[PDB]
Formats: sequence, C-alpha cells, structure tokens
Amino acid sequence: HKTFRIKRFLAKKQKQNRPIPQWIRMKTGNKIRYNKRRHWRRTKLGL
Amino acid sequence: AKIKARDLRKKKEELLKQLEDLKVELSQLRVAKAASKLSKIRVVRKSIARVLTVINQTQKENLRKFYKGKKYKPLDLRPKKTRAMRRENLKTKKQQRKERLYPLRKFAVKA
Amino acid sequence: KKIRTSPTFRRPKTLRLRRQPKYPRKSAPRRNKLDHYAIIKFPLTTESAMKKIEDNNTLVFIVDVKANKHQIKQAVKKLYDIDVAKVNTLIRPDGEKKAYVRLAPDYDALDVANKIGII
RNA sequence: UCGGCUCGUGCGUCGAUGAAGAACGCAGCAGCUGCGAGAAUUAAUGUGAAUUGCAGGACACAUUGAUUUCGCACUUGCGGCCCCGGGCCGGGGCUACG
RNA sequence: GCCCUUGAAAAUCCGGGGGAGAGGGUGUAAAUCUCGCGCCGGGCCGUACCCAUAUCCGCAGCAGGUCUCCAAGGUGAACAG
RNA sequence: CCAUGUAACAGCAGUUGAACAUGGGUCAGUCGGUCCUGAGAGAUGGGCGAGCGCCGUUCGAAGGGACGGGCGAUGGCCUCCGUUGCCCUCGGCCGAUCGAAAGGGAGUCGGGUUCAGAUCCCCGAAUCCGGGGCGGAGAUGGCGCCGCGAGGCGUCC
RNA sequence: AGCAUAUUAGUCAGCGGAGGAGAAGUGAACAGGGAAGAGCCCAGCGCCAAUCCCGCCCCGGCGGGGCGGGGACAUGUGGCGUACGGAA
Repeated sequence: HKTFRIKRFLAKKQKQNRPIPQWIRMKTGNKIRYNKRRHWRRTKLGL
Repeated sequence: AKIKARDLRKKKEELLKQLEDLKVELSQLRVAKAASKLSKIRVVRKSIARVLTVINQTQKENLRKFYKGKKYKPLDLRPKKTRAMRRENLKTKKQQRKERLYPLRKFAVKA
Repeated sequence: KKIRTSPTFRRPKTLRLRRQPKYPRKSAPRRNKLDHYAIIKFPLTTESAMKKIEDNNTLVFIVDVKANKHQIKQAVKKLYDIDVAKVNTLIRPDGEKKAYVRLAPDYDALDVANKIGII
C-alpha cells in the first residue's frame, strides 16, 4: 500500500543509488573519485 | 543541412507538417536507441524546438497586430515591467496660474 | 392576491448573467503537449517483452505517466495504424509507466513489432 | 591560495500577467550546476572557428556561422458550464475570497 | 442467561399508502417491482519481496519489542508436557 | 525480489550472501483505495481580537433544483430533449468540507503459465453498474346481413 | 555585592505595515556654529454644476480631438480663495 507521491519519491531515490560513470574520471578538472550512496539497511530514508 | 529559423519564417499548415515529420523522425531515433542516430537525437530535438519557436513567434506577432488599437487586450499581450511599475504631469488650474504669473527667473548677482 | 403561506422568508431568485468578456484573458489557447508522439516514448525490448510479443500478441511500451488507457490506445492506433484489443498499465518502481497493449486477433504483434523496429 | 573577513562606492529593481520556496523531470554515454515536455536549452544580436572524457555537425564560404506539479478536496479523488473533434472518449476555455 | 452496562452513524437500496395524471378506440396505444434475449462501456492510483533469533524499531545480521489468519497422528481431560 | 557475475562488509572462513556489479521484474469494472459518517477536525454568517488570527458548527435574504403551458425554445425545425422569465407549483435544521487500505459499501470463479507477476497474464465459464433492436406481457372479448362456417363485414360496448 | 522601587529597557523575543529611503515637517531642551534648504493645499465663509466617471470617427506608462448616450453630483462637484489675510 503506497501513494503515488511516496512511490515517486522512492523511484527518485532509487535512480540516485548508482556509481559514477567511469569516464567522468577522465575530465580536465575532475575532483570526484566515487559517489552519496545509500544502503537500505545502513541509512534510512526521510520518512 | 539542418533546419534554420530564417528558412522557416511559411504557412502554418506547412510548418505543422514539417513538425510532424520531425516528431516521426525523433520517435524512430528513440526506438533505434548506432553512433550517428544517437547523435541525431539532439539535432532532431533542437529542430523541433526551432520549428515550434517559429510557430509561436509568428502566432504572437499576428495576435499583437490584431489587438493593436483595442482598449482591452489579453494579459500576456500587455507589458510586463513589474507589479509595482504597472500600478503625473497633471496640474490644477491654481498651480498653472501660479506658475504663469510667477515663473522662475534667470538672474546673476554682483554685476 | 399575495399572501405568505410559509413563515420563512427566503432569498428571492435573481437573474444571473453569463459572462461576456471584453477581452480574452489569454491571447491563444494553450497547446496540448500530451500529443500522440509524447504519449509513447519508446518500446520496451526485454526478454519478458519479447515473450509478450510472441505469445500474448501484446506490445510492450514505455509511455507518459499522465497518459491513461484511452489515450494510450488512441495514440498507438494513430501512430502505428493498427487496432488494439485492450491496454493494461503499471507504473514501474523507477517511475516510468509501462503499457501492455494487446492487439486485435487479426493483427500479428510480431509483424507489427518488426515494422516498428524491435524484434 | 579561483576562499573568507573588514571598510568604502554606485544602484537600490519581488508577486494573481501568479513570487520566494518545494517537488518531479530533462544530456548519446550519479552529484553539483543549468534548464522546463521547445527541458544540459529555442529565437535574436554581437563575436568569431571551436566543444572535448570518448568515434558521432556537410559548420549553406552569401563559413547563418562552430563556439511541468505544488472549481471542491488534497486521494494526481470528484465535479459543473460553454465550445471543438472522434463515437462515451479526447482537446480548449472557464468556475477562490475580499 | 447478565446488565443501576442495553451494546454506532451515514451513504445507499427497497416495499407499501395515496392519487394528480397518461393511453387507445376496437386494433390496439400509453407502460413494463421492469420479464427473456440482444448492443456498447467501466477511466485514475496501489499490487515485487521481508513481515522477524539477519529485510521493521532498538547505533548492528542485538537472547529485547512489534497487530493477525490456517494448523494433522499418538498419549493424555486438554491449543499441557 | 529475480538471474548472472564477483577488494571492503557478513567480529572464523567461504567457491556463499539481504554485500558488491550488471541487467530484469509488480498488468484488475469484479482485490483494495476512491464513496459514507464514527469519535472528531474544520470553513462561511456572527462574535471577539492591537494583531498574526481564534471562538464557534447552527448558534444569516443560507433553495441555483422539480414532470407538467404560452409568449421565442421553433432545432434537429418541434417523436425526445440541449431554450430563457414568470406564475398556475413544489422543494425544512442535522448547512461547506474532511475523518476508517480492520466499521458500512453492488459485482469473479476454475484451470494453465514465469527466473522473478498473477482472483490482475492466457484459456474457459460468469457476474454487477451505467448507457436504443427482437420476443413476450398490455391481450381478441361480448345487436345481428348472409350463417346451423367457428366466415368477414355493419354497429355499439 | 541581599532584594521588592529602580536598573537591565521601551531593550531581546512576539504581531502588523512599507519605501528606495522611511518617518518628520539615569538624563533632555533652548540659544551658538554647520549639512541641506522649499514651500503649500482643503473644509468652512462667499460669488459664478461653470465639475467628474463610463458607442462611432481621426491621430508596450491608453492619452489627445470631434460627435451622441448612460450615470455620479444640490445630503455639494468645479473655478476664485484659507490666516503671510481674502473678495469687491
């Protein structure tokens, strides 16, 4: 039992839980080395 | 040989026909999603944007020519400076007479 | 010949005019942006989708979220010049809407899919 | 040291034509940032041959020429009025208080 | 049987009473608690899985806590052991 | 969750994993929400309040809706209803609104199918609600010209 | 050096309303010197609706001119004029 808004929030939170693309490490001024990753057990969503 | 707005500056039906052709091309490219087609995705999207922009500009210039001279016109055809600016030289006969009888004079001292 | 039968004074009904605006509040009507090309984004091409195509006579599409079954059916009919038996829809856990369009029995979903480009 | 702090100068411009703020979405291949279904931007003007992490722009040599959601209610719940099209469905415009 | 305890409301659905009315002029007409068939439609959102000695809360794969449904044979009074 | 693959974490280990990586998966008129009001919450009128506001929930010119008739709806050009004002006419207070995935609330079951979905997919058999056909029902009956026709006419009921 | 008046302090917190400025026109004022510098308008009393708002034609702060209808207004609009006086 979910609402549409909760489900959309969950979908957005799911689409953000991926590693960075590797080619971004090759850019000219890149300071990132890895991804704000979230684990369902380690950290809980704001609900 | 992409689409350019000057070449589009044409009747509405022909512009809609070209827009529909572009939409079909974009749908085919999205289904296909080769390097060339994956690059063509952006070209077709921007061409669609260009055609729609030309359509809207032509429609609104025609509307502004239509409503010119009318006292009341749609709100989007009314100037939008700032809510405060959208919300002076009139003088009373008394002040006008005062100005006429006693104008400011040009004068110099010590001469 | 004017006597109040009831001891309750009600507000008498008065004329209510229809609006006759001296100008439209908008110069032009807003263009519809959920047209047929915006309704179907792209067909889903996965093993389950291929099963649906070759066994259920059903095409699997990814569609706009605001589109309903009537709109999806009409958009498919107009875009691919075909007939639709029925449409089932779900909203995927990634937020996209997936539509299973079962075609009419007199249409082969495999040939139609080949025409579209998938399979 | 492409950041602060402090002082000074000029200006001193939000919003129902719908703001500040929030949500969601948008790139050929998460964040920040930029944008709004014309979504990594359209047009125009100036500038002038790049963008770049990776192949992928015929760049007319007159190098036009690279660089949405936040009437009644808040569950996408339920309407009503007038038009338009297809035969109930879809589209457009309206419908807050003072 | 017990109560100095008396154990929801509304949407919604139906029957009855009454009779304003309608129907047709001699072959039917109005009308069907609406009788048997036939025709068309039913949009939107949820739906995976865990549900607890590791999928929830307790800083954790924590001897804690956390609402329910089904539940066989023997012994035995027994959902006891 | 499913499949495939494989340093940190799983207080030993692991060829294993709810870990990591890649890619998939949730299909409804009939199961729920959606509808009702329950305790209650809460607008408008009114009152109070320096004021943001809050008190109050029945304590105010609170009906916008009814088959029926004419002007004008004539519109299909009037079968039936999209047409305006009026009366011949009626329409009280539980005043908007919200409040249950265990209360109320019509109607879907059997078999098969997947790596992961099925009362939702497919096969089959039904059903409820809403919106201009066929049959049946309304029902063939009761002076007198021919007739012992059970023949149709003539008339009335 | 407690503490109640006092002080903290008309200050923090709270509420309302703006503009490019606003407002004004323990313990202060006036005079003096500077920055700046600017003055005015109604009601009322008088004389003469003389006043204002809202289809046709002609010329991106919706105005100007002409022509014709509706309203406001005598329970008072406009012109002259308000203390430095005003009108005749």
